[PDB]
Amino acid sequence: SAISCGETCFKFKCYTPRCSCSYPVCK
Repeated sequence: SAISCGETCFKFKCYTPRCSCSYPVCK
């Protein structure tokens, strides 16, 4: 994953290249 990850992700917070918000995880 990119820099805009390294955390949890509820709904659709992550939308950065190679940082998908796969509720509830950013990957």
